Amino acid sequence: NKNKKKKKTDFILYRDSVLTWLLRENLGGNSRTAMVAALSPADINYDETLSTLRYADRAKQIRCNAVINEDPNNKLIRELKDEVTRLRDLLYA
Amino acid sequence: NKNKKKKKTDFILYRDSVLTWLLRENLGGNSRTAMVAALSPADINYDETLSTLRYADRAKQIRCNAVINEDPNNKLIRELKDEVTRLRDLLYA
Repeated sequence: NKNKKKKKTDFILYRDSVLTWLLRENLGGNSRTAMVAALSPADINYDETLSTLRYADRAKQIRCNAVINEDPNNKLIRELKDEVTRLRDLLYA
Repeated sequence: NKNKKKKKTDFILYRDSVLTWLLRENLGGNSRTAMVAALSPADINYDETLSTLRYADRAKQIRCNAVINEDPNNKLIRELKDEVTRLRDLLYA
């Protein structure tokens, strides 16, 4: 996002566990999402709370790219309909 | 009819079967012929109809072919693109 834009090919590995494998799309792809981190306030539970905080903060840095898709034929037909409408408005004026 | 050069007499041969022998005056000479072939519409009776069409295909076989049309969405896209091209021309001109 910020470095240059080269699309360094470091790929994420999701085939390790079934949990990551089945949540392939939600973690990244055509989905938008939220993380809900619960916390225990007891002083004895300090390290686990810090781990939860740090990984929630890391999860904040993640970008989602949800996009709506339909039949490309219908989308192209609608775009061409808008184009001919624009041209008709141009010549009618 | 095509080349003006009658093919000699191609002496037709009827003395081969009694049916064509008795009807020699009607097929040949100054005469006209017409044939009608019946066809049944059952999907079950396929090869009967196939044989009937095959044997009816003789006697001045007529050139046959198929057509096949295209995906309706593609035709609509092509028509829209042609209209857009005309209008762009309606704009250029």
